[PDB]
This record gives sequence, C-alpha cells and structure tokens, in this order.
Amino acid sequence: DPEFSWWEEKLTHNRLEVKTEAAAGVTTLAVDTDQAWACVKGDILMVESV
Amino acid sequence: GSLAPKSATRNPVKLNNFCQIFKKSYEITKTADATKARTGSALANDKKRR
Repeated sequence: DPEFSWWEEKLTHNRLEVKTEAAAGVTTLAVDTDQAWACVKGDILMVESV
Repeated sequence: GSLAPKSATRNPVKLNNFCQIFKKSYEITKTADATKARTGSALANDKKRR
C-alpha cells in the first residue's frame, strides 16, 4: 500500500507533573492531562529534586 | 601495693525495620480476550506490563 504503519512501546518510570502550585495543606493535586489514569489507590509517590 | 580499680561497661545499639505489602493487577473481558488484534494478544501484553 502507499501507506504503511508500525507500533512501538516503552518500558520506563511512571512520572507525573504538577501543573499548579499546591500548598502544604491541600490534598488535591492538578496534573497533566490523562496522567492521573495511570495511578490507583495504594500507590506511593515521591517529590523529585535535583 | 594498691587495691584493684572500679569497673565500667557499656551496651550495644539496636536497629529495626518493617515489612511492606505489594500488589499489582490486570483485568480483561472474555469477549476482548477472544478477539483478534494486530498488536497481539492483549492479555499477554498486559501481564508483561504489570
């Protein structure tokens, strides 16, 4: 056919990005679109640093 | 011609740790299990990812 396609997939870390500043008290975090669907109840997350 | 000296001693230090519980799961409908896909069987890929 004049057009051809193929698929790829990556196995890597599970990183999320916080879009808006969140204070110490708040318990709801705004992240990038569709990024929250990857996490479920019981997951343990850590804040990154340089 | 002196008496024996008074004695002294000391103790070790203690350390401890806990045990954690880990779980990951996968799920698929039996209809989608019996369907054909170009990328392959969905159940096997999901098991690999998890």
